[PDB]
Amino acid sequence: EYDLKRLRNIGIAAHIDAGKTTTTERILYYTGRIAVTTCFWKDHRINIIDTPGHVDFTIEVERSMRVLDGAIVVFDSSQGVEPQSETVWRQAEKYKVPRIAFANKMDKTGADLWLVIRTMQERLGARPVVMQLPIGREDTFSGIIDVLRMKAYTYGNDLGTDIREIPIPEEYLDQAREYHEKLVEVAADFDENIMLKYLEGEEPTEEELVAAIRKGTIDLKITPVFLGSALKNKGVQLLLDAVVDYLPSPLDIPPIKGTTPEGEVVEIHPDPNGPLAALAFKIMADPYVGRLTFIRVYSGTLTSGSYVYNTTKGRKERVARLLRMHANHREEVEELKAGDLGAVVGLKETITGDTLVGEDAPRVILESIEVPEPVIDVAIEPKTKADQEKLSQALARLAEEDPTFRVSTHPETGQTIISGMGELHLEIIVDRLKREFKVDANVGKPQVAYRETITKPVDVEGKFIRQTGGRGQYGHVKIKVEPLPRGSGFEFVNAIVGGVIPKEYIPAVQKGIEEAMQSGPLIGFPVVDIKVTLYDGSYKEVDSSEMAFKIAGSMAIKEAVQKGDPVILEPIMRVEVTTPEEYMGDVIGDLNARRGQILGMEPRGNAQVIRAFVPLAEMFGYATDLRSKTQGRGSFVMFFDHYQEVPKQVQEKLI
Ligand SMILES: Nc1nc2c(ncn2[C@@H]2O[C@H](COP(=O)(O)OP(=O)(O)O)[C@@H](O)[C@H]2O)c(=O)[nH]1
Ligand SMILES: [Mg+2]
Repeated sequence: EYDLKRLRNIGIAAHIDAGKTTTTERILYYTGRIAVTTCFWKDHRINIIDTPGHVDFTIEVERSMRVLDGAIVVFDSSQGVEPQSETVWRQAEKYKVPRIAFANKMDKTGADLWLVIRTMQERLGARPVVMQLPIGREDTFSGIIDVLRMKAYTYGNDLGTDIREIPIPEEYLDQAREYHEKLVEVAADFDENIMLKYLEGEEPTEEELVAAIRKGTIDLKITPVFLGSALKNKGVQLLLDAVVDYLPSPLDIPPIKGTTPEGEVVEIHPDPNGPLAALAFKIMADPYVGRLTFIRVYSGTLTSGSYVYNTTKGRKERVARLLRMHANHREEVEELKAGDLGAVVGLKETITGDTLVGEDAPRVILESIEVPEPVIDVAIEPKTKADQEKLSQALARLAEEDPTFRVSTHPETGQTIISGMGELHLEIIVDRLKREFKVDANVGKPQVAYRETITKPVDVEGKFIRQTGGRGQYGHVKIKVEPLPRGSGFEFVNAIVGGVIPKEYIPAVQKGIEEAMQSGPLIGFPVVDIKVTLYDGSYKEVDSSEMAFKIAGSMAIKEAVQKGDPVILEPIMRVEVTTPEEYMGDVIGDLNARRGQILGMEPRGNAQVIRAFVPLAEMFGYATDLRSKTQGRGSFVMFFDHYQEVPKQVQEKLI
């Protein structure tokens, strides 16, 4: 039943509209006749892993690529590797994932196989090796020639229900012999035994070839290529074969790496008997069973009805059931062994990124712990409260699956404000808002979340003394406000000596300080990184109140941040641009005019990779500035890094 060798853990990467969904639907179908979906082909368990909706989704991508072992990259035979198709490739390259390739849509007009092969060779530097030729051109496209084995299959309809092996037609007999030769010439690069047979012109054996091509695929040197039309059902069974021949099992890729509690790195082996280590990569809210938290298992066995320690978060979780999702049904299983993926039921306080271990087995983490700061805000004016009522429920329901964002109510516009770690993040949340959770609102343009703070210690005071509301009000506080090292946040001390301020009012003061740190004086963004010591004041015996000392506190914070040489803090993003070698300096220059700070350029593949420190505020609509400077071919990722005082002229320009 469970045999690692015969496990094939895959995802499908493709341009948008290239054919990922159709190809996936079609695979499921063919493996039918008897977040992570499971099926069987020729005694192999193929766990198709769902790869992000768009490639820019950078956090999900990284995580969904160490959850898979090998990938199928799908190109539109009409257009070639369309500049975003280069970008999905760079992904696989980046995460060192063994891959095959699939020239989809060989049935449409414009479908050129050779365009794909060439563009793969030239642009991506991929080393395609042709493993089949198409019999036919457009609508004429009817057959597919396996040049490894020198056979040919023909398709008697566009339904998937008539595949007959035929000899290669003599019209394609030259071309096939030609490409078989190329294949055997390649295979010999990875098998010495095949080298001494290619000399002799002694046709080596299918075992040898397949093994050789495979070794090459898995060690990231070659990229076999197959074609077909997933829509008109041709080539999807051979593509499925390909998965089982050339794509890696968990035994084939190097073991994932994990961090002990002492910052140390451990290599983590697929030994199904050894300790347990799982990584959770998606949470979903299934109707018939509640919340499913999908995991991938690296070592040991995860047994249904058992307890696992969540090393990311400190608690234990109850593994109630274990599931496998199939195309058309679910399946309860007793265990998921090392090399496998499923869903688990139970697990109240487990979220994605988190690491599940064997309870009394070594505590290791598998990702980074730090939380991306909420660096981009968006305002939404809800409809007529009839939407707010289902908005608010949804937004708080959004945070049952996602803790990487914050919800606030703006101190002085009334609006509801979402905060995230980038724009796309928010763009997809709004997507889930007006559709999935059905909500409507006047959405605002995304903006950078700045922060204020003071650069020098001050010693101010606050007085509120009025005859409002019928009675007499009075509250007097004196504070010392001093700057706190970056990222330290807030600190309050009470140092009031002896009823100088009546104990009842100290809370009211604090509230006042708190409610007024929410709007700095430079641009009305939250004050941060300061220490507030309440050290004096006065009351008037009947006139004082809570309202009074609230405002007094508030009025002294507004003073302390005006006198303290206030400065604005901006978020500084860590940027990695992937560009073809040619645009290097023409791209570096553009980063350098964004107040960037180049940290060094090493090459990845044939492309090059620049590292920088560009501030978030010099980045809005960056992707269209890359596609203008890289002939469409470049791309970039972006992560928070640190807040930095704005430079003099940017302070002035932001006021
Ligand atoms: N002509 C043709 N069209 C295809 C083929 N495969 C997919 N499509 C088209 O692609 C569209 C859906 O694309 P999809 O599979 O979702 O690609 P994705 O955007 O990468 O997920 C459908 O409208 C299909 O008409 C094919 O083999 N031939
Ligand atoms: Mg799709």
